[PDB]
Amino acid sequence: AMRIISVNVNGIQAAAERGLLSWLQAQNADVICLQDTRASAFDLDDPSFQLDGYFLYACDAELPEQGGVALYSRLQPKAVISGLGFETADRYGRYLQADFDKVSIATLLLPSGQSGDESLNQKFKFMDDFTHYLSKQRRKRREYIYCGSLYVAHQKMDVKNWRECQQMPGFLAPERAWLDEVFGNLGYADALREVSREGDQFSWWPDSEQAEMLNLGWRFDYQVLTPGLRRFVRNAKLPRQPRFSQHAPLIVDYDWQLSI
Amino acid sequence: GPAMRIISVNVNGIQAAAERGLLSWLQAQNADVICLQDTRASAFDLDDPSFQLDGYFLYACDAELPEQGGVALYSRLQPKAVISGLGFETADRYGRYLQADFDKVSIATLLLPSGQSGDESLNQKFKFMDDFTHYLSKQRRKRREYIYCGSLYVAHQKMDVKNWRECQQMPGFLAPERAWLDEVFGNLGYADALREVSREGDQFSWWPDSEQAEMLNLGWRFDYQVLTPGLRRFVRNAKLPRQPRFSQHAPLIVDYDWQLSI
Amino acid sequence: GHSLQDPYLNTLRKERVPVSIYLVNGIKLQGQIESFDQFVILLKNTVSQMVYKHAISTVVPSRPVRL
Amino acid sequence: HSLQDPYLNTLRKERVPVSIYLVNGIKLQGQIESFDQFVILLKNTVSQMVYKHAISTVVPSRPVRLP
Amino acid sequence: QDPYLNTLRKERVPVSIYLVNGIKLQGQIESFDQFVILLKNTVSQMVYKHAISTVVPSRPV
Amino acid sequence: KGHSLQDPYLNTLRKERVPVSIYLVNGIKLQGQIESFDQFVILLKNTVSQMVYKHAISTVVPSRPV
Amino acid sequence: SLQDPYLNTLRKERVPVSIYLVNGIKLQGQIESFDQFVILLKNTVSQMVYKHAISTVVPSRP
Amino acid sequence: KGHSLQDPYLNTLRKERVPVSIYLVNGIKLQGQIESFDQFVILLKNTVSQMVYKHAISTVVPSRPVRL
Amino acid sequence: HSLQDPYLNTLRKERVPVSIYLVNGIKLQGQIESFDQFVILLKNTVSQMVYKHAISTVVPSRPVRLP
Amino acid sequence: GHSLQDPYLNTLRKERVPVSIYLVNGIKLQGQIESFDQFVILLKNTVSQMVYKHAISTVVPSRPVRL
Amino acid sequence: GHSLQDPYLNTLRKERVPVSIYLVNGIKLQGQIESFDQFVILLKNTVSQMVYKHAISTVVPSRPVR
Amino acid sequence: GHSLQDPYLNTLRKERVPVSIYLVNGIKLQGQIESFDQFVILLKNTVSQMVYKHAISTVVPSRPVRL
Amino acid sequence: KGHSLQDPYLNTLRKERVPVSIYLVNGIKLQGQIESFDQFVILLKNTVSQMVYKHAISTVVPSRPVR
Amino acid sequence: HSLQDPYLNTLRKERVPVSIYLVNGIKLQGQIESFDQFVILLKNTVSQMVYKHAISTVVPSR
Repeated sequence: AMRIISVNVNGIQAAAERGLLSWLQAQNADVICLQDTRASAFDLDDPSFQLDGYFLYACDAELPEQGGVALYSRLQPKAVISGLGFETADRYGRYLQADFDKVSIATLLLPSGQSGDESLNQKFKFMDDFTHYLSKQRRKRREYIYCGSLYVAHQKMDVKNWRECQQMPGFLAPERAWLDEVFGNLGYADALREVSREGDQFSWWPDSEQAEMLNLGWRFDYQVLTPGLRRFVRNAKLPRQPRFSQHAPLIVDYDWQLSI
Repeated sequence: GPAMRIISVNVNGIQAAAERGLLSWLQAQNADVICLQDTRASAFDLDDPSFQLDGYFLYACDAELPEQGGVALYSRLQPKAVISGLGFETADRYGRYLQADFDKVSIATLLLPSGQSGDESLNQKFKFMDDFTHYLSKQRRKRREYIYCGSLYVAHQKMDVKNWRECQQMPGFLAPERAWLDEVFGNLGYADALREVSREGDQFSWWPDSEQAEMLNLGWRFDYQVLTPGLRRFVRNAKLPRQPRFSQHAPLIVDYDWQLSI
Repeated sequence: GHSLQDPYLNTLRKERVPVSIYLVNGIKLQGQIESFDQFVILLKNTVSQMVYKHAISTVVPSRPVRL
Repeated sequence: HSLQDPYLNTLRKERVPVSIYLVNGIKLQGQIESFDQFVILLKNTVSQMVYKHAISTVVPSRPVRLP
Repeated sequence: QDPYLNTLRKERVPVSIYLVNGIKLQGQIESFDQFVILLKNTVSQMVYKHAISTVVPSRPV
Repeated sequence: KGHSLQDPYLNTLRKERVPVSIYLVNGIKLQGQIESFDQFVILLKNTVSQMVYKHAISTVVPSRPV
Repeated sequence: SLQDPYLNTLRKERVPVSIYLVNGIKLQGQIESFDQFVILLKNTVSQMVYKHAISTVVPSRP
Repeated sequence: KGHSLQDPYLNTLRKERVPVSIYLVNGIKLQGQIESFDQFVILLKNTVSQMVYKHAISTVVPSRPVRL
Repeated sequence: HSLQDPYLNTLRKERVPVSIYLVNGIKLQGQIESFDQFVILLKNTVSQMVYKHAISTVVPSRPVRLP
Repeated sequence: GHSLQDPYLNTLRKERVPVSIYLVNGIKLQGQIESFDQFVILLKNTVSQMVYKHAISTVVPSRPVRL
Repeated sequence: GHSLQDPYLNTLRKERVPVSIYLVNGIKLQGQIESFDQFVILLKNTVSQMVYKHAISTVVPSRPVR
Repeated sequence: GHSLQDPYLNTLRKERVPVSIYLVNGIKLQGQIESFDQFVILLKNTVSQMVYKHAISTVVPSRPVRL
Repeated sequence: KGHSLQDPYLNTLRKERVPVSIYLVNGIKLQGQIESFDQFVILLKNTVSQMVYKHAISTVVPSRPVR
Repeated sequence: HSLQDPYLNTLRKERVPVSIYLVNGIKLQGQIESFDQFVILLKNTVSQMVYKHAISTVVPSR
């Protein structure tokens, strides 16, 4: 087995009050990649967030409310690294990576880009910087699993009424083109769309009860994995959890097992 | 109405069954499916047209050694396909598994080792049970309903065996076996047809060779048609005729609402 | 050329050894080879489905047979 | 040469309903109308031209006997 | 092989091709050869012969 | 002979330098421009000078009509 | 072709090789014999495979 | 082979012994350098030799710009 | 009325396998379990209600004689 | 009403004239007419096939007929 | 009922205007209407078939009639 | 009579709005609505062609019009 | 009796002006919001006033599940 | 009628996913919400009401 959980909690505190800690504790998994901690590493040090039988790793942004990402693993990773050299990355700890034998996973959290124009500019900046870094991450032997919420949909199949969202951030032409270039040209794939080419599957919908009723979801979570692991995809699922997190948990299993 | 009588008998050697005229009772009991576990003979031995029932297709996988085990399976209608083996040595090397596909349903024949002969047999049984729960967690993952016609050689509850206080140490009620079966049933959601249709005690299948045990009805319910809950609702009834015991296990008779088809 | 697969398959067919042809898609095909020719082998399944070589990948016999 | 052509010609003459499975595993159905060295015509409601290089096996719904 | 596809092309029948990867292609046959089939649908979406699995015309010929 | 239709199409795409998107049999989209071609090879110029074998090319979709 | 030198060298030295198929499943075992159409692995079962569905043959030891 | 554009490419990849990244259809990547090639095989020298087949190679992406 | 009821009753009692054609031209198969004055329930593996508004022609595979 | 259907069908069935009934889907159905009633017509051909009136478009006698 | 259909059909019959009837299926019919009723209709062509009104879509005469 | 159907047709007639009648099959019919009656509609154009009500699928006036 | 279900449902869909994507039996996809209807004709409002007959409609697909 | 009502009611009382085929050959599978002499609602992504006269065959999943 080889499970991976992705829950952009948008605040580990709200996650705790919503019962995310108990759900993850009950949810038997190998690695858990929650995003947007909205708290300092010292806050994550609170044993309440420490899941029984899992390690604690977290990198906080310069400003807690800005972001922050954490990573829980069942076995001691070979090494944990944070940052990518970019200001938009280092100054906010939006990237944290653990190292295991043969495969090393990472936790990515892109800026929403929907708050303001400056957020969209930062999004474009981080996108170009990240595709550059990944170009530098081509011939690298170690296979990767960039588990992160990219705040962008690849195809219309990933979001309904695209006609209305075409101009709204998250589905704009340049972001979709960047994602397509990152996926196809560079040989990267996705476990879900590979194992299950089924529409209507989303992760992030408005907290508004109306959108939840009519299910206005935007697929923002993606299990970006190097082509080496593409062959070892078991199955993907997007549970419709009752408002536990804006980004619904993204659980995927893999045929390839892990090792220290 | 839509009915389907699946029959299963652990002949413990097709030769002893033929001696008791089992083939006649089977040809007269024209039903949908008939399974004969523990053939104790090679396929070439089963190739004798005497064993072949009129209107059925003979399929059987023999162990490495004929007297070791082997399982056969008659089918009123030609199954879609028949396959043998499970990938495990304890299964392939002994032909303890044989499946016959049909349509949206695959009636499989399982043969767990008795584990009553020696300690090594019980260790092999534990290993086979572990590998079998693994194969259940890995196979059911593929879209399909399974009917596991298998002699598990294990009694689940005290209701499946009298004077259990004397059978605690006897194989079939051992703590690990009971725990494994309870996990397979509840944790995985699998059920049994007979208990579902009738939660009646004193109903058993295996009886000791000792005539006194058969007289006082000291029997064990070792055979279970563990099936996906999808088909569980479509069980009509179950029966365990107390006819002259045709083999170490008794005739397990069950009728379903489903009707198999090519 | 083609001097090795011919005797191998002919021996597998003569003794009627149960082979498990694993297709390129990861599907099992348990049966006995009834015959074989160019771009085709004939299984002995209940229906004797005709398979194509280009699709076949492996031919493993359940019991190890001698050449 | 010696097996494929006679088998397919018999399937065509007898018009046996065959079930073809693609290399990917997709299950198809229909009767064999005409054979070819590189392709086949499977008439099932709408005649579909299937390529031989994409045929995994040919499952006849009815047992067939070679001549 | 050649006559069937030639008739499909000349008669301008709406063709839908399922590739070996399963992709359901749609378009009209523009021109074909030994190892190429030009599919006219908005753009000249060329398709190789080795990758074609089934050719599904909308109506028999 | 073999590429009576493939050769002219590929040569026109090359001369016009139309940005094409090659879809592989594996389903991986490959955007770029056709640099050169032959019997069973096509050179795609992009961020990385790529060489895609013809036998593994499912479809090509030029972004503009030709 | 360089395929035959490689294969017959592995056969003479009987090096345990790991063969990857087009699907990707990893096979293991020595190579007993080979021709232009098929390979006869020396595995416990000696599973025979045709040459039209091979990916890469690599020896576990240099 | 009539035009043989693959031949100059492989020859320049081998002569300079550039680090190649031969992708396969299954999805795995093979790092190394082309030692030699023929019609159906290519030799990758990564500690040990790899008999990667031609018909299984999806794309060849050299990590080193090769002028030609 | 005078012709539909006896025909349907005979087809039902005799269990003749009929080949119900659809208005679109598709040829279906299966046995009839019970008919109604506006719809018929034809069973093929599982019951499948067929609307008379979508039936073009019902051809019994076996000759039948009216009562 | 229905004053012309009755005599037409009676003359068609009494003389036993083959009619190439062009189905609504475009298929032509040859053979004579056995009987007829309210929204139902029986066919005289290989088998007593039932034809629904609501699915019939044109009934062509081909041969000259009068009434 | 048929306040407009009956006069139109009777006038077409009296003036024997050759009318072309196009069925919903697309097939083409030709021939003047000899007689008609509330359902079927008699034709003038060599075969003189009985067309069904439920299958007729349009009736275009060769000459406009009052 | 009808609640809106007959008033709608009368309004379409009063101003002779050019209406394009669409057939269930898919073909279009140009020309203004000359007259109308239950089960029939007369069209004004090059010829006094009559369309059948049961065959019409959608009636779209060339200009937005209200009852 | 005959309009106990479709009438209030369609009235609610109309009042809620939910964007509808109506599908014709021919398979064409129309869009808009129903503004009025009675018993044999449905009036759809959009860029161009459209009148659709009920006997030709296959499904009425709103953009939101109405209660 | 006498046959359609009870069978169509049991097809929902037992939660049987019903698949209906349109005359054009289009297939839709969903749970029936309510039915009438001319309308039958099929639970899908949205409440897609279907006209009885447009349904060709009703093939339930079980």
